[PDB]
Amino acid sequence: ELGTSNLNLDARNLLAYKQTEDLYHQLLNYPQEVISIMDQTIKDCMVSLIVDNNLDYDLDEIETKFYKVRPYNVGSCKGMRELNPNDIDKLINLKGLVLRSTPVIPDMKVAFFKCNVCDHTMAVEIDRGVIQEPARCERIDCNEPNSMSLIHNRCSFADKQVIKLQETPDFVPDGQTPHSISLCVYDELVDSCRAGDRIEVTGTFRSIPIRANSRQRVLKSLYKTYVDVVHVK
Amino acid sequence: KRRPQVKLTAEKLLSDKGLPYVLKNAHKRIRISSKKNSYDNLSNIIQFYQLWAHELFPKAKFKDFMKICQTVGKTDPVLREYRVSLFRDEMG
Amino acid sequence: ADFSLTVLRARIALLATAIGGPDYTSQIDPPPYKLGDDCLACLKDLKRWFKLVDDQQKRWDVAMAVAEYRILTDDLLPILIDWENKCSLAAKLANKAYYDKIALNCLQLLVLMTWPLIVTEQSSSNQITLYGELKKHQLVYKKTILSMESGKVLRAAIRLALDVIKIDRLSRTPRDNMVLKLVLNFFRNVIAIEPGEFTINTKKSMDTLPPNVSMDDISLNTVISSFHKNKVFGFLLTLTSSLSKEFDQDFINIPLLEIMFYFTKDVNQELLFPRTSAGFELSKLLQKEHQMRKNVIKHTSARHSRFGGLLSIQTPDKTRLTVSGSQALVDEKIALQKLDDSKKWNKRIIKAAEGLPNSLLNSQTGKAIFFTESNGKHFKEFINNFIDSGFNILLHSVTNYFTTEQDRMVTLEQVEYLLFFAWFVKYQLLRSKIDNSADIKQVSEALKEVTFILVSSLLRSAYDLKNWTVTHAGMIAFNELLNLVSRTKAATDIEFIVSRLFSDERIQLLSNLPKIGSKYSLQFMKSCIELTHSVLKVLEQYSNFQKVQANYMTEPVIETYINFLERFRELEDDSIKKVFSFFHRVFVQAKEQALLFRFDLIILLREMLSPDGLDRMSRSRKYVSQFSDYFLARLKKRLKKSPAWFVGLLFPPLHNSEVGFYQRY
Amino acid sequence: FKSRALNHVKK
DNA sequence: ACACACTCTCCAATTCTCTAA
DNA sequence: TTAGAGAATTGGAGAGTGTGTTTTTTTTTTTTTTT
Ligand SMILES: [Zn+2]
Repeated sequence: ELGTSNLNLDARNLLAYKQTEDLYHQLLNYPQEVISIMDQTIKDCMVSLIVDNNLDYDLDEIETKFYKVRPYNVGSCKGMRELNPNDIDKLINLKGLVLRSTPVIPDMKVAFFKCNVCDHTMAVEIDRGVIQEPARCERIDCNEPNSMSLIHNRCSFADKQVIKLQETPDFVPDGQTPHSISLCVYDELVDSCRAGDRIEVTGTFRSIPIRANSRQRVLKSLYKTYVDVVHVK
Repeated sequence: KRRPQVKLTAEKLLSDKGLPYVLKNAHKRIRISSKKNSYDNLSNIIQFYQLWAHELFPKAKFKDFMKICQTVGKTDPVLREYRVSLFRDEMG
Repeated sequence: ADFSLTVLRARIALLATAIGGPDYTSQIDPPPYKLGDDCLACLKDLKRWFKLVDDQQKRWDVAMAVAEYRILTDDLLPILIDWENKCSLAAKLANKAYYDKIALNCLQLLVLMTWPLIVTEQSSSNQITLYGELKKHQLVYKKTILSMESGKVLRAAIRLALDVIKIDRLSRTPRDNMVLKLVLNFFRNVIAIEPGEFTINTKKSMDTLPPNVSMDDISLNTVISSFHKNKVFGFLLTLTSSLSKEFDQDFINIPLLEIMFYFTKDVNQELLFPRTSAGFELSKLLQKEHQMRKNVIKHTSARHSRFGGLLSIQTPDKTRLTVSGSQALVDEKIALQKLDDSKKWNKRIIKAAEGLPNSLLNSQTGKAIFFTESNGKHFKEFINNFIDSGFNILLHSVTNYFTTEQDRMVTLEQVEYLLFFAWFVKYQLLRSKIDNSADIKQVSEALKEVTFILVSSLLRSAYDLKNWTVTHAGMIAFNELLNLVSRTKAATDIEFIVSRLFSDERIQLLSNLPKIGSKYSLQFMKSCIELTHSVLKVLEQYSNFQKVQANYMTEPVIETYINFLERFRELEDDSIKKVFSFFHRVFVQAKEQALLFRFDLIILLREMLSPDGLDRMSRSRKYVSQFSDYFLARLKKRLKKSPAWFVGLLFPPLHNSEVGFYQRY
Repeated sequence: FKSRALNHVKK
C-alpha cells in the first residue's frame, strides 16, 4: 500500500522460530544463493496475498517490480585487520567511519544487438561480466555470420558506487595508524552516505584476481579483496 | 589423418543403455492428470525424453536429436527389424 | 582503348552542345533554352549510337556517356516542355511541322534511356560491370521527370497521343499506330523504375540510392500525385474503356496490361478500406510494446550480474550437472532450457525463384505502402472506375489472344497475366462483401470457359516442366477462381464449370501440390494451404467426397503443415485458424489419429502454448488449448492400451503389412 | 562468373 | 618466446541424383 | 516404393605465418640558511 520494494530482516528471528534454526547458519555460509531464494519467496507471497484475498491491486504491477530482502544484526562485529582467507564469500559485519565516495558509475545489465543487413534485433542477458554475442543472425532467411552488432545507448544499465571506509581508533594496534577497506554498493543505497559519517554495515567479503597487463589474460597470484554490502545502519 | 568425427548411430540406440531403457521405464516415468492443465501435462511428457536424450548422446540440441533420429530410423534395416519385433510382441 | 572510349564520350559531349542553348541577350534571368541546327542529325546520330553500336556490341557504355553529360535532364526535358507550352498557349487562343518532328524524336530517346534493365548469363561482361551504376542514374531520371514544373513533361507525351486519337482508325497507317504504342510504353517505365537490388560475385563469403535521391522522391505515393495533376488517369481510363470499338486491339492491349500490373503490385486491398484514429492505434501498439517489455522483465534478475551463485542439478542415477545464474536456482524450466542452449552445433540447412521484379511471389506482403488522403481517394477512384468500366473488355481481349499464342510465351507475360487476374477478382469480392452498391457482375468475365481453360493450362504446363515461379503464380490465380465460384453458388453453367474443374486428372494435380511444398520458401507453403482450404470446402458443399479426402491424408502433407506451422511468430492470426481447421479434419472427423503421434508436433504445442508465444488473449489460444486437451486425452488412452508406442513416438510409422495394420489402429 | 543477388535482403 | 590475429589448405561429411528390383 | 551406388558441394580442423611486448606551473607541510 506504500508502493515500496525492500524488507528489513534482523537475523535473530530465524533462531526464534523452530523450523529456521538451521537456515540461520546456511545464510552465513551461503549468502548468494540463500538471499536469492528469499527474494523469490517474498515476491510470490506478495502475489499470493492479492490473489487469495482477491483484492483490487494490479497483478501486472506487482509482477513488474523487483523485491529484495536486506538481512542485518547477523552477529558479532569483526575487526578489519582480522579478516582471513577462510572468510571468503561468507557474511561479515563492520563498524567504521566514512572517508569519501566516488561518483556513480554506470554498470551494464542487458545488451542490445541489431543486424547490419536485415535489421533484426535481439536483447541479451549479461552474467559473470561476459556478453554472450550470437554467432550468426538468428532470422531464418538471413542466417549469416558476423551479421549482428551492438548499440550502446539502447542497452540497459544500473548504478554502482564505491565507498571508502576507515578503521575506528578503538581497534588500532599499539604504536600504529588506522587502515581502510573499500565497499561496493548498488541501486537503492547508492548516494546514502557522506564524508565524516559513522556507520555499521553488513555484506559478503569477496576476493577477485587482477590482470598483469591490459593486452592478455595473464593474472597475478595475489587477489584483490573488498566488501559487497547488502545493508547499512 | 585428423581424428574421425563422432556421431549418433543405430548401435547406440540398440545398446542396453539405449532404447530398451525407455520401454523398461516409461510406464513408470510419465503421468498425466486431468487435475492439471494441458500446458502442465504437455510440459511433463517432454522431461523424461529430454533427460534420456542427453544421457544417450550429449552432442546436440534436443530438436537436432529428434530430427537426426528420423534419418537412421527410416533407413537402417536392423533398427526396423527391432521395431517390427516390438509390434509382433504385442501381436503375441 | 581508353582514348577511343573518351573520344566517343567527347563526340557525345560536343553533340550535347551542338543541340542549342538559352539566350544571353534575354535579360530574363533566366530565359528558357534556345534551339540549335544540325539538331535533327544530332538526335539521329545519338539514336544510331544506341542502336547501331551499343546494342550491336552489348555494352551500356553509350548510356554511361549520356549520363555523364546529363543529356536527359539538361536538354530533352526543356525541349519537350517548351514545345508543349508553346502549343498549349496557341491552343488557349483557339516549318511548324519541324518543331513537331523535334518533339517526336526527343520522346523516343526518353523511352530508350529509362528502359528497364535485365541481366543474364548471356549479357556481356561490360553490361554486368555497368549494371549497378546505371541503376543509380535511372533512379535520378525517375525523380527528375516527375519533378519538372510538377511533372509537366507528362502532358507532352499524351498530347502526342492525342494527335493519333484524332482521326478515324480506318485512316491509321502502321507508322501512325506506333505512336499510340510508344506513349503507353513510356508510362510503363516511369512506374517500373524503383530502388536497386544489390548483386555481387560469389567469390568469397565476406544501399544504392545516390546522394541526390530519397525515398519520398521515388515512392509509389509520389507517382500517384504526379499523374493526377498532369491528367494521366483520364487518358488510361478513356483509352481502355472504348478499346472494344475498333482501335486496333493488337497494338495497345499488352502494354496496357503491364501498366495495371506495375502499380497494383505492392498494395494490399485491406489498406484501401478502413475496416485521431492514428493516435488511438499508436497508443494501443504501445500497450503491445509494454507487454513485450514485461516478457523480458519476467526473465530478468533483481540483483546484479556478478552477485550470482552456482547451481548443481542431480539426475536419476545420481549424476550431476552445473549451471550458473540466480534465476536457475528457482526455475527448472529455465535451467533445462539454458542447459541445452550452451551447446555449440546446429545442423546446416537447405534452400527457388529468380529473374523478375519484386512482387507477391518472393516477398513478405505483411508490409503496406503509404498514402496521402488525397492519394488514397484518387487511387480508389481510378481503379474503381477501371473495374466498373474496363476490366471485362480488357480480359476478354487479352485472353483470346493468349489461347492462340500460348506456345510462344515468355515467363514474364505468364506471371503478369496471373497476377492481374488475381488482384482485380479479389478486390471486387472484398468491395461487394463490404457494400451493396458494388456488385459481382463487374468481374464476371473471369468465369467463362476459355479463361478457365487458360489458367488451367498455364498451371499444368508450369508444373510439368518444374518451373516453380510460374507454378507459384498459377497457384494464386487458380485459388481466386475457386473463391469466386463459391461466391456465385451462394446466390446454372457454374456447376458445369465445377464438374469440368474437378475431373479426376485435376484432383490428381491439386492433391499432389502440398506434398512438394515442404522444401520451398515460406510463401509457397502458404499458397498451398489456402488453396487446399478452398478446394476441400467447395467439394464439401457439392453435397465422391470420401475418395477425395482419403487422397489428401498421408505423411508428406502433414510434414508440410507442421514445417509451416512452427514459424508462427511471423504469420497472421488467420493462417493458424486454417491449419487447425485441417487438424480438426484429420484428427476428429476422419479419425486417422495415428498421423499426429509424432514428437516434433508435441514440442511445438509447448512452445506456442507457453507464456512464451501466442498471446494470452488472442483468439488463437482458444483453438490451440481446445485442440491439445483432446489430443492428450486420446494419447493417454492409446499409450496405456499398448505400451509399444513410447518407442513409436520418435519415429515415422512403419509400413510393414503384417504388423502395420494393427500399428495404425 | 558466379553473380548472385541478395534475394533474402527484405528488411 | 610467448599469446594472439589472421590466412591457407585438404579432406570427409553431407545431400542430391540416377538406376533397378 | 525402397534402397543403394556415384557425384557434387561445403566446414572446419588444423596447420601455418606474421606480429607485439621490456623501459612550467599550482598548492601545502617541513627543514634549513639567509637577512
Ligand atoms: Zn539478419
